[PDB]
Amino acid sequence: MASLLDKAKDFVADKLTAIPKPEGSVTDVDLKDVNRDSVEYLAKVSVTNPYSHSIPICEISFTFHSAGREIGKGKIPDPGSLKAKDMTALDIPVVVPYSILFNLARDVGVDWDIDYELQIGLTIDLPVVGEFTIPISSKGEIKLPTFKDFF
Repeated sequence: MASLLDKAKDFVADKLTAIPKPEGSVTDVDLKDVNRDSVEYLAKVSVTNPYSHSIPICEISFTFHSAGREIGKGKIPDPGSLKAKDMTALDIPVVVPYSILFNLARDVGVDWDIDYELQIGLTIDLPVVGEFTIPISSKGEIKLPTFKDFF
C-alpha cells in the first residue's frame, strides 16, 4: 500500500502514516476543439495539499468518461508545488479523442445534454508519505461540444 512507502524510523513508529484523502485536483473542465480527429478539453485543476508546506511535484492521472463509456485518459507528472494545506490551481492539456465523443454524443447527444466524469488519481510528492495516490471524481452535465454534423 502506498501509505507504507519505505519502512523508516526518524519520527514515526506508530505515529503518522500518510495523508487523508479529501484533497483535490479538480474544479473545472472546459471542452473545446476537435478539428476532425480529436476533441480537446482544457481541465482546470485545483490541487488541495493536506500538508502545511508547498509540495514539489505531483501526478495528475485523469480518466474522463462522458455518457458512461469514456472520454479519454492519461498520466502526467506535473510540478504541483503549492500553497500549504490548501488549494492551488493547476492545468491539464486537452484530451478527448473524437471517436469517443462520437459514441456518447451520438447516443446522449441524440438527446443533447451529456455528463462528463473525471476519474483523477492524485499522486503528490509529500513530506509525509514521500508520495501518495488517492483518486477522486468530478462529473458535470453540460451542452455537447460545438457541432453541426459532428456530435
